[PDB]
Amino acid sequence: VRYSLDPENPTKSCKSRGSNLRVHFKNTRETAQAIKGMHIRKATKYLKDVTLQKQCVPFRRYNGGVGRCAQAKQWGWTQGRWPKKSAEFLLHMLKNAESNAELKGLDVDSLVIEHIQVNKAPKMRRRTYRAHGRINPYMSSPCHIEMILTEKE
Amino acid sequence: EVQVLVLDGRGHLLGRLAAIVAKQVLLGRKVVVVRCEGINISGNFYRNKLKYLAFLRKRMNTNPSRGPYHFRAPSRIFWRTVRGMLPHKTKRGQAALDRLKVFDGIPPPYDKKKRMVVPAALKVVRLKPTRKFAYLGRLAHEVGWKYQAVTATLEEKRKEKAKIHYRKKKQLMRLRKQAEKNVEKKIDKYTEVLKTHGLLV
Amino acid sequence: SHRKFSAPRHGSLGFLPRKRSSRHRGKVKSFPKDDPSKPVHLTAFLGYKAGMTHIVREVDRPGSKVNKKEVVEAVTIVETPPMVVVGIVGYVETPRGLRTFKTVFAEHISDECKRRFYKNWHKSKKKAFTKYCKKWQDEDGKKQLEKDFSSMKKYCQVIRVIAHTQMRLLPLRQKKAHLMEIQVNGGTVAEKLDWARERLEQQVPVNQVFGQDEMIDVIGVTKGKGYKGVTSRWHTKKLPRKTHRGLRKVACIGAWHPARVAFSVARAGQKGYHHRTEINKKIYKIGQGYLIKDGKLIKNNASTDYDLSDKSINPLGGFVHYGEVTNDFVMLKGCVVGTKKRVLTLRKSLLVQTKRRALEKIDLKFIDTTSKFGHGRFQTMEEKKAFMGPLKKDRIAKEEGA
RNA sequence: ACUAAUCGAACCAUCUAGUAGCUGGUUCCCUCCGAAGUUUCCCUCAGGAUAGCUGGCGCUCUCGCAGACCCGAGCCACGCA
RNA sequence: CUACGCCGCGACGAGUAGGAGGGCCGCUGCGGUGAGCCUUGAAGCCUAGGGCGCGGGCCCGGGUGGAGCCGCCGCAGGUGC
RNA sequence: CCCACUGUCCCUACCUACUAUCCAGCGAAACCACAGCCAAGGGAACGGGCUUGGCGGAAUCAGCGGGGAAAGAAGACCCUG
RNA sequence: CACCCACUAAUAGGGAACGUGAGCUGGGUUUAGACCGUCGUGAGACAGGUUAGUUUUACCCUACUGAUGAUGUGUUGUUGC
RNA sequence: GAGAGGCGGCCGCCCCCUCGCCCGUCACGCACCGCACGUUCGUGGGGAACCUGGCGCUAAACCAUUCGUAGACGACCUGCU
Ligand SMILES: [Mg+2]
Ligand SMILES: [Mg+2]
Ligand SMILES: [Mg+2]
Ligand SMILES: [Mg+2]
Ligand SMILES: [Mg+2]
Ligand SMILES: [Mg+2]
Ligand SMILES: [Mg+2]
Ligand SMILES: [Mg+2]
Ligand SMILES: [Mg+2]
Ligand SMILES: [Mg+2]
Ligand SMILES: [Mg+2]
Ligand SMILES: [Mg+2]
Ligand SMILES: [Mg+2]
Ligand SMILES: [Mg+2]
Ligand SMILES: [Mg+2]
Ligand SMILES: [Mg+2]
Ligand SMILES: [Mg+2]
Ligand SMILES: [Mg+2]
Ligand SMILES: [Mg+2]
Ligand SMILES: [Mg+2]
Ligand SMILES: [Mg+2]
Ligand SMILES: [Mg+2]
Ligand SMILES: [Mg+2]
Ligand SMILES: [Mg+2]
Repeated sequence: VRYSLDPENPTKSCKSRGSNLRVHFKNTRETAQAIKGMHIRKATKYLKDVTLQKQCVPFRRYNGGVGRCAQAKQWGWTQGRWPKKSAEFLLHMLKNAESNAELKGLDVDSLVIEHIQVNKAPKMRRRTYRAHGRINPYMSSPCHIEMILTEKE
Repeated sequence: EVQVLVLDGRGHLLGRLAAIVAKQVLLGRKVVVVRCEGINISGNFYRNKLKYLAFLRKRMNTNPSRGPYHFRAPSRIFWRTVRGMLPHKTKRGQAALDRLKVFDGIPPPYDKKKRMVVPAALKVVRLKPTRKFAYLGRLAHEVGWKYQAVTATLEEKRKEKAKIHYRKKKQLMRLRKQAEKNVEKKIDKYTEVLKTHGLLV
Repeated sequence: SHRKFSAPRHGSLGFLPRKRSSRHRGKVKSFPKDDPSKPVHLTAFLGYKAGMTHIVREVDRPGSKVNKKEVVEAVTIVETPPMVVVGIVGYVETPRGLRTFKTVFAEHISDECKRRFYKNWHKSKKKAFTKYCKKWQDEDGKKQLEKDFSSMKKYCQVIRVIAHTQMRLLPLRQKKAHLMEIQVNGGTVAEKLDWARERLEQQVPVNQVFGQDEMIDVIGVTKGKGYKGVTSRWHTKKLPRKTHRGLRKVACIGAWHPARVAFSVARAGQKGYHHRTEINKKIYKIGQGYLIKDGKLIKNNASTDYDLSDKSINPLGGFVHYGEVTNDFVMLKGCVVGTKKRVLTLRKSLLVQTKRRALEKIDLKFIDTTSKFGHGRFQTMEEKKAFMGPLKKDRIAKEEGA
């Protein structure tokens, strides 16, 4: 498969991927941007804290109607949320990437998420029923997620 | 010129001085105008007060906090007058506006510097002696300015210190003219050179 | 076209930023005009709204119906423990306003005052003013402090004192003290600096600032009411019952032109918690606070010369939502902005009091101390026990304990 | 009123690509020339025919062409405005 | 001196509706022609690559792609948004 | 019209359930030349853009009904055919 | 509009798309039902009377109301102008 | 010297040169062979990083928890050996 942003050296690097994952693209894009550049141990703790609503992700681009929170002040922002499904999907991808790191023989305590990217998957069509005998789409917005972790300490 | 042009605002007509200043800052020159309360405006005081009170009336009916900003300090009145002569909505006019600084009274950075004068904007030469005029300090004070009194006392203190400095300058020049008599025989060799070339009549 | 019938507008436009106050304490915003002929005195104080009660007094207003008659009047008790002076600020008059020339604090700043400088006193290492207090003892620093006082003596027009409340003497949860600048009036800058310097670290009671039956001004923040609609915020007319989208609204928010909504139209938003000043609040009493000479002296708080009853300003069962008033207090007349235990600024009146309503001596005949936690009907514990006699709880109390 | 969510004449298919002086649209470049809203007639007045204004294709002629270089050697084109 | 070529001199240059000319402008297919191009890489597509033309457009470099395509002389259109 | 009755009103207040609000999950539609601060001017005689001035400070949340001569329908009134 | 009662210091006159319907109401006007008078042969008509008659959408931009924030003084806090 | 002092002045000790100012004597310096951006403020401002000596310092903010003087959510008032 073709990753965007091939690593500067594919020997201190590990890759993880997921296609057609059933999480909201907008939520996962904000969550991925928060953990970008993080250490893998810091990111795992952070994504667990998002599930417990102890640290939020800052909704920076897709922030229409997103409410305010006190935990957005850790970042330089005002709006934040705690997307549980986006955090769990990225936690599984972090686990898969870490197991790939072990298979490549490089230690997992120096890994940093140097690349992460969320693309839009093909939408899945459902149906809703409206007032005057009308039908409107009820589409889902899945996403492809890819990541690259590199050793640096 | 590359230096900073400091102008004394006393006795200067408002728009006459503002026109000269506006062209100066457009030519890349830094201009400082001090004693903006000494600027005069042609026409009797009641006439000029009516002009500014009409300006106070012009405000945004929907939200006056967005409307015209009426600045009551004489420095800010002169600053806004110069702004009306610049293309202040372009980057060139904004840069020119940044080269101009205005002060009520004379602050300590400029009170020890010799102050220039624009003859083309002076009331003595640009106005007939029988015509009435108003003072920008009085006009501003009677329309909302809050610091006519404190600027008055600080200007008196500055003038007291300047008188002392001037009497030291007089004492120095008196000594220098006396010196030119004391060393007269060993100076006339260089004095005759000066006289034949116009300097030192 | 013109509206059919004339009607005054709802709500004053003099309070138009109808927003939550940026401050909780309430700043003075105007001190009384300084005249050097008067003696050196303070102009402000900090108190805490304890509660309300009512009094009985004899009116001495000639020509009125209530002349030589007894009236009752609501009063507000404001607990005012003595302030502690911890610093001096100098100000110099400039053509741009007053600007702080130099601030000199004192040694031994109290812990309660030092909590004001910390958002999190718990995790703090309490390092505030640790190096500043060291220059009050060395040689070069002490000489520098003298230079600061001399330059304040020759360049400053108005000086103020930083004073803080002793929050430890109050029954409140809060321990962090409230700092405030109080302008020193009545004298030359040298004289008021000499006065303010010898009051450093000293306690200034409310006795020295305010006097009996004078009109003062109370500055504070009103009770917050949250977001509110136009009928509660601006008291506009409620629309009829038949209205479709709702009746607690303003029907027209502007004409077609000027094609915008004006700032003068009543709209829904934050109500309450506004910074307000109220002038001409008379001081009916300055209480003495609890003392101990041989026993606990409590009588003088609410014992008028006509009552002669040993009781304090505290109602039966304590002030509701506040606690027990133990320090000095000021008994203002009428209502005062703010909730209970809200910090209030008391300021000398800017005006000149010449009317007969002012400068009228107040002689209290009775101070009500019934329970405000319901329909109280007894003034003291002793009166309640005497009226009702022994109860079952006391009957078994003497049985179990002999 | 109702006659399958259709009724002052249902629905389905065809005649049918019904007709429209009326509305909307009408697809590459450069060069040259370049208007009319006026006359007369029409159940003509939101349209046509007709003359006028426009472009294109020409045709019939006129002044002559000049001296290889250089060098004119009363009279000066049909006709038009 | 491709006489449908080349050269000289003088004056001129607005343009809707509209008319006309030129197009070595462009698309598709047929007849001839290029002892044309092409798996040592066609068409198509992408390109901060080099240019030509007043313009319609065109040529060339690089990448991708994987089997067909183009110039010139005529012919014919379901030929340009 | 009268009696009684009452929050229809003077003159509004408080309370309760469900919402709205914030969050986890899920997730549309209308509409959209470009867009979106004003005063005056002139202009298809009522500008978001143009002239002249006032000025202009990221990203947003809850409301709101002044504007967008807001959206919804090739005006059903009137006239023409 | 008018008129009258009553109080009052006075009960002045007007504009803002004859201000103000995604603010309301729908009494009037101004569809379809119906009655009367007049006109008309009739279908039907009447700035004649009368009665019953669906009032839709804001979550967009701005305006406004509130609410976080943002730029700069190294970070941060207190007191302040 | 406080108006925005962001500056200026006066002494005492020490070490240096009798030079630097004018008119003259005396020769020398890359004299780079006609040529531009030369000359200064200036050791300029701003950002990281390395080496080098001395003097020094050892903190807060936010989240989480709590408060309810606050509150749609943020924010705010608060407490925590
Ligand atoms: Mg929104
Ligand atoms: Mg439905
Ligand atoms: Mg259905
Ligand atoms: Mg009126
Ligand atoms: Mg008013
Ligand atoms: Mg209704
Ligand atoms: Mg009670
Ligand atoms: Mg057809
Ligand atoms: Mg006929
Ligand atoms: Mg037409
Ligand atoms: Mg042309
Ligand atoms: Mg076709
Ligand atoms: Mg406008
Ligand atoms: Mg139509
Ligand atoms: Mg129609
Ligand atoms: Mg109207
Ligand atoms: Mg409207
Ligand atoms: Mg409506
Ligand atoms: Mg009706
Ligand atoms: Mg009807
Ligand atoms: Mg009949
Ligand atoms: Mg009748
Ligand atoms: Mg009915
Ligand atoms: Mg919402």
